[PDB]
Amino acid sequence: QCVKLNDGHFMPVLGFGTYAPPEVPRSKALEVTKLAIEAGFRHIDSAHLYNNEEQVGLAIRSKIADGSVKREDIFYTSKLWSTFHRPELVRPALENSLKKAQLDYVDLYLIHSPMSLKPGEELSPTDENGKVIFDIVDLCTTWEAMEKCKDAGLAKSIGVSNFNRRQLEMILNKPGLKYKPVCNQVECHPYFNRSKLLDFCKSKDIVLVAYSALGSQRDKRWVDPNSPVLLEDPVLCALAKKHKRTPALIALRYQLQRGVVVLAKSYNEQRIRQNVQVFEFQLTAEDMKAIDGLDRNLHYFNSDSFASHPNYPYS
Ligand SMILES: NC(=O)c1ccc[n+]([C@@H]2O[C@H](COP(=O)([O-])OP(=O)(O)OC[C@H]3O[C@@H](n4cnc5c(N)ncnc54)[C@H](OP(=O)(O)O)[C@@H]3O)[C@@H](O)[C@H]2O)c1
Ligand SMILES: CCCCCn1c(SCc2ccccn2)nc2cc(C(=O)N3CCCC3)ccc2c1=O
Repeated sequence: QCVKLNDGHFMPVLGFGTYAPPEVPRSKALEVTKLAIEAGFRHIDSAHLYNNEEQVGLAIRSKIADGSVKREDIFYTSKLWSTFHRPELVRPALENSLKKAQLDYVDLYLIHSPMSLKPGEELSPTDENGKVIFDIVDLCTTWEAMEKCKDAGLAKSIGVSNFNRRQLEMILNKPGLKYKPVCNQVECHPYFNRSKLLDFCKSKDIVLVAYSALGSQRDKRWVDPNSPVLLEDPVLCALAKKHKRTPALIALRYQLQRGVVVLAKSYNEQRIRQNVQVFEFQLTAEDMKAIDGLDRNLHYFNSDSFASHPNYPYS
């Protein structure tokens, strides 16, 4: 069901990933989020980046209006994009997300990345040669702005995404810190299992929330097509046959058993309904040891565009 966060709120441990690339019509997010809620998802992950908060928020409002759920049964996350890290831009960015979703509050607002970008409206601002333009912002000042958003009731909880241990430590040692991040949402799957980061997070009562837990959507802009496809891994597929489940269910169950909250994106009705079967079976200790053996420090988001940024979290 849910895990209790460090501020006393509750996060469902399976969440629905809503990002789809620009080639997927915008209206599909409305349909699939309704299907996710119908299947049993109660945690729904969006972002200003995803150009879908209006569609996702409509799906949530539709399922409330038809009696299927109450607003307090849904855990909705959005995120502060990287051109809005300057503290004066944080509350307006959250207000804009609330307006788009037509919601009074989000359950969770995250700093989407530590990789600050030039302030503006351009999502990935670029110069002449096409180099994205970076910004230098003290993230503890952005964090103070997030904390005021929690005080105002615009976000029930606040946290971060894509932070490494050092960047989290910077927040946690902030003079006059009011709220710790509840979570750190990061790439995490059996080829990049983040065990050192997970240990650090558990020692700080911070939840690690795994994205790209099924191996990412393998978007051309940032993904090497040579990278092994997580769900074609022979150990995952052998465990799927052993349990008569599927490689995606093995990869999601692995996270739950390590105390990681797990996201899963699918825009396919059958796979959405499949993925909630993660609560119907268990992996044994030998199974978990087999999956730990797969770790290969492979982050699918792997581009020069990210790696050249001064606050790139991987090293
Ligand atoms: N904070 C960040 O920087 C960040 C970054 C990346 C992702 N995220 C969040 O995490 C979500 C999930 O990560 P992701 O988008 O990278 O995708 P993912 O959850 O790793 O899924 C990868 C692919 O798996 C497929 N799939 C889903 N269920 C399956 C099943 N049962 N069997 C087989 N294939 C299956 C999906 O294709 P179909 O749609 O065709 O089923 C999907 O495109 C995102 O949507 C977003 O909400 C956040
Ligand atoms: C359809 C819109 C395109 C989405 C582009 N995008 C962008 S563009 C901004 C940009 C470009 C270059 C440098 C910094 N920032 N940055 C992201 C950043 C992270 C993140 O923090 N990571 C990735 C590896 C290490 C940590 C995750 C996902 C994305 C993403 O998907």
